[PDB]
Amino acid sequence: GADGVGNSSGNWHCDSQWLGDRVITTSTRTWALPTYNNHLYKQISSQSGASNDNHYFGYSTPWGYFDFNRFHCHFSPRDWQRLINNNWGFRPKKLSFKLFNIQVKEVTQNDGTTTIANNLTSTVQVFTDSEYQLPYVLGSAHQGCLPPFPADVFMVPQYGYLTLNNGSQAVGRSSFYCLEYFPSQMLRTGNNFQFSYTFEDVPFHSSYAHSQSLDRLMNPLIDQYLYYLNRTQGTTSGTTNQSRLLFSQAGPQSMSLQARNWLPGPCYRQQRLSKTANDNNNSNFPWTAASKYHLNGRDSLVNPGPAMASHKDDEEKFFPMHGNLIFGKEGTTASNAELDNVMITDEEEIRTTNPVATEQYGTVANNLQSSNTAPTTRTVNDQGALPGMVWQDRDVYLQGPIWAKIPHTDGHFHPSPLMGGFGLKHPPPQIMIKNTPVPANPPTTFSPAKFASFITQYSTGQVSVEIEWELQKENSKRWNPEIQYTSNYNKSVNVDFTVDTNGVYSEPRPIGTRYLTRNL
Amino acid sequence: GADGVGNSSGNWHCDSQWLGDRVITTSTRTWALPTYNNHLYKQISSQSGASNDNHYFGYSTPWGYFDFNRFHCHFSPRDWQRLINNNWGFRPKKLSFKLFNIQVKEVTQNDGTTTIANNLTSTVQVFTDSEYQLPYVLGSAHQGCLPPFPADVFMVPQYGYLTLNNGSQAVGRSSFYCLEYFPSQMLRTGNNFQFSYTFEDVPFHSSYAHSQSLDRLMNPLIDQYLYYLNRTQGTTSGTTNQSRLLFSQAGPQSMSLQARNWLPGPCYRQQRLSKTANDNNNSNFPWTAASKYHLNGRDSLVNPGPAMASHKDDEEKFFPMHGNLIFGKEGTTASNAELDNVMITDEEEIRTTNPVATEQYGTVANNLQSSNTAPTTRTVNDQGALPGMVWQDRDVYLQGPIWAKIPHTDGHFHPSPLMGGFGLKHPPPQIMIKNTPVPANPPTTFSPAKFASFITQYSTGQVSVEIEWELQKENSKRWNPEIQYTSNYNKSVNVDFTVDTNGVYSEPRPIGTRYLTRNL
Amino acid sequence: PKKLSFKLFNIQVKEVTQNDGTTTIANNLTSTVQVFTDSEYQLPYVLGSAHQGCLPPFPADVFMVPQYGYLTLNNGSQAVGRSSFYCLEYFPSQMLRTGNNFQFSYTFEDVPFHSSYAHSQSL
Ligand SMILES: Nc1ncnc2c1ncn2[C@H]1C[C@H](O)[C@@H](COP(=O)(O)O)O1
Ligand SMILES: Nc1ncnc2c1ncn2[C@H]1C[C@H](O)[C@@H](COP(=O)(O)O)O1
Repeated sequence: GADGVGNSSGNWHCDSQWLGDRVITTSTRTWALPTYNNHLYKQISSQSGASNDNHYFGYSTPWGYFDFNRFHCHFSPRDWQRLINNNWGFRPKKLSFKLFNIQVKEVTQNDGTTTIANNLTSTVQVFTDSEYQLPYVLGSAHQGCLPPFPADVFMVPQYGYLTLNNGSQAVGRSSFYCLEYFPSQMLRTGNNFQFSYTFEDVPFHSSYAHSQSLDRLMNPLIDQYLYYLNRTQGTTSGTTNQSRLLFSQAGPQSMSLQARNWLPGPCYRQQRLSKTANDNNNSNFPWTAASKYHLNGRDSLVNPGPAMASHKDDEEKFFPMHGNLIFGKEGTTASNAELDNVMITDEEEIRTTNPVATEQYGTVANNLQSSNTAPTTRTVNDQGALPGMVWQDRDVYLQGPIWAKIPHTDGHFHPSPLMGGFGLKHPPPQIMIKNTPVPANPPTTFSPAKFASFITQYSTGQVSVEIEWELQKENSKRWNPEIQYTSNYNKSVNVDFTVDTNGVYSEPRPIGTRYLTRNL
Repeated sequence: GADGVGNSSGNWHCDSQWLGDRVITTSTRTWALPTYNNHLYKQISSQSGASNDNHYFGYSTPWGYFDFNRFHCHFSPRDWQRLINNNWGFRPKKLSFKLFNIQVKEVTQNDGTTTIANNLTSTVQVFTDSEYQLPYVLGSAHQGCLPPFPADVFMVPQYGYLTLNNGSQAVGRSSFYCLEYFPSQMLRTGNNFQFSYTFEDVPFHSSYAHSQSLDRLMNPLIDQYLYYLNRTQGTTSGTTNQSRLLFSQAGPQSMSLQARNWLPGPCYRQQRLSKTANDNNNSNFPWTAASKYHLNGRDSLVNPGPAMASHKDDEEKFFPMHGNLIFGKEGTTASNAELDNVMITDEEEIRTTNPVATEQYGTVANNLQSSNTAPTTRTVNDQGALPGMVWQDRDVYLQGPIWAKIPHTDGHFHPSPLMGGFGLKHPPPQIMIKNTPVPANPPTTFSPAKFASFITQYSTGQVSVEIEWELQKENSKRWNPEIQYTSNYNKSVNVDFTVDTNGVYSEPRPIGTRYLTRNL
Repeated sequence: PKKLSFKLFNIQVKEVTQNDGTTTIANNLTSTVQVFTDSEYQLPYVLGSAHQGCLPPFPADVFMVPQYGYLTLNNGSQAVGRSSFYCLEYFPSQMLRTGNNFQFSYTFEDVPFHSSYAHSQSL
């Protein structure tokens, strides 16, 4: 693709249409790119004795990058509703990436006024980490994605990565990556950038909730043919009746004693919190009493753990200590914001396959009972994996992460990103972008010294992203209507998912995905 | 179709599947048929001086008939939800009718016990009024349709019709119809009946609500270029300023004064009622104060009138005196039942095209104002049809009527059935059914007298009805989610649209159709 | 009416700066503009309401292009749940630089001739 100055290098493709078996979303946004790090690679690390479990070492690059690992980058609210309310599941298929209508602007502070002018001969550099040789910094819920609202212009994030570290120091096996050591396409105004990607085979997401329960699985009307022991001593308690071994045949009556075929999913107990700031202990325990793990003598918070339900029946006020994902409302400090300023996600559809996050797991025996010894019971707060266990995964939300790169290790278990979504061995590659350095006035005499005098300039253009989604259609013989997402028909102030009096788009609530029901 | 005794003449086809562009519903039920009128055609009429506006004359036939002019005959609740929440509109296309697995039983009261036995050699008679030579008695919301619940067995309705009448007497131009004078197929056990029908071109129903309003149609930001007169006297009211003619250019400000292009629909004011039995007048006025019409000196209640909205904004408690359709809950006297026993339908989606039923229509002038005469205003309570008028039609409900035969007259206006649905010149024909008379013991001596001694017997079998529906797909660029029908996720007593403790199916609420939104 | 041909061309994008007390206006050659047509009528039709901003009766007159706004469903100053929000960035649109242009053709439907006459008789 090569055209002229007064000729656009692309069009605005922002649309979505459905094919009953699949859906194609196209999304275009306007982007702006500054000059990060002053065209310099800078070594970064932790403050000399500021914190210990936060010690780190890495580098900062003059490169920006494109991100669209959020669902609202592609699905308008209305669309998300069509998807959510009609499909057993869904997944990604293809991807088309396009950069175009590029403009390079250089600015000058002459006196007390900034003039901005065109630098037509200036270039910009783009490339894609398709061999995954660069540290994958996406799928970490960072900021700088495409604006949920198409009319919103966004700033392109800067690229930085972390390496291996011993405290604030580094090791010998630490890796330094130069992005100038990658072949990249240079673009002038009227040039453009093309890219296509094909997702791998990754299971459909669960856009459903089970209409049965792991324990309420059998026939309510018939008794089993298996027997269990329910009386160890209790007999005809009158004369000469100390103890006896008695067995009962399973019945719809003994519903939680019947022989079973499957187990609930794994668990890692979280601490229970209440939204009412007075049910809780008068202490500050978000760290000393929260669940966590430690690698190399460094404690890390187990924020979203295994998929566990948020609360039990008849509660809805108790949420796991960070046992779920939380989104911040529009306009809310990054530092200690009120509970009325954030949006907490309820995972109450998986109550049927998974243990509750705050509750125990079950009961294990740990002794050899006899006439001499009384049988001991121990509450299990942590459960690894077991043959027979089944479970559901974390939901995805309109503004949640989509995919995540699966770490290249010797072993994985259930490679589904813990924050939710699609785990990929080879995910959509990273798209790097940066303004090419333009030297200012050079000396008539030759100076070997590092060149530091540059013309200040930023870039702007459009970006387009087209993704094809495969849908799993609903096939239910449920007679009664199912629950659907819907807006309040009530006379309301502002309209949900809209701009306000002074033009600011805002998403009212987090949107789940499990509205339709399937059987176990 | 001709088979044997020990061989079924058909299968149970009760299913529905979607084709994205259309939907096919198949419905099978078990039916029973008695011997109506004792195999006799009886002349019926009004009680000698019982009532005047209810005077009538007609006949009663020994024939039964099949009816499925209700939506719940075909759509399960879940299906209705899929249709309602996804489609701009819909309509009927084809029809397949089948009678099979017929059994004729004859009963005898010997002493004090009734024995029921098989009459294998007995027949039954079926035919279809395809030339519409018989009075069309369907589309009048009668009872005896197919049970909403497939497991429910139903009794087949008896056929009767009305003719022309002068009070309780009849005229010379009155018509007597014998159904034995129609060619009909006679069926033994193992015989069956086949029938196929194709609907005519009838507009899609409105499964949508307008997102704009007839009066809020223009640009909020720009002023018109047309001028109106808004001041007749009011001027610089100080000295020597009695009156003057002043004109203002239309603005977003003068929003209800701007020149217009269209009118709201027609109207026929209904009386306003409140659900709170104490806001109302302490009188009994459901007849003396309700809207009605009269043909041939006979007052008839204008029950569902032209499509008019039920209530204005911020009310929802005032419903038009019978200005809408009302469904009776499961198990509720046909005679004076409480308000908590019926289900009233709210027509509040057509607020944007239609006048309110209880409110006035508008304002008309009726004098020649001058300095001598003060300008008079008259409130218009009744409005015929006008060039420029636009409107919406009555909604259809899961348990509402589907179609209605359009009377064969010289003139029609908007041939949409007033109770709602599809008006057809040539609707699905009537399917008559009756047990063939079986004479009992005859005298060894010849008697000319009318034969009256018959063997008592009834019939039973299955009936199947397959209808193909064309769908109009949703194509909206609405950004925010639309309102959808959904069930209460709340911990509930009984499940909506279900059988209860003693097996009785019950529909909780009337279901509209206008959930999705389209522009004007 | 029968047919229609629409064309946009000779486009110029100007950017202005208030530096001190004087406004300088200069060419932004690399700047674009976005055009599209609501051919599926998915956007509220705001024409045919006698608004202003049409083409000048006199060809020599230059005109300012009107701004787009629409009304939805409302209960007083408040809105309802069935109210519709339309984003025009969610429509595929052609982007034009200087030297690009826009083409469009339309065919009217069968609509009766207007009455350019008066009856010489009376009912
Ligand atoms: N997001 C995602 N990506 C890939 N696989 C998933 C995912 N979620 C669940 N699984 C399941 C599907 C396979 O049966 C299994 C492969 O594990 P393996 O370790 O590859 O043998 O992991
Ligand atoms: N249910 C139904 N059936 C038929 N036509 C309908 C119906 N609802 C609205 N209309 C409209 C469609 C045609 O433009 C018009 C024909 O009227 P005519 O009197 O036939 O010239 O009536």
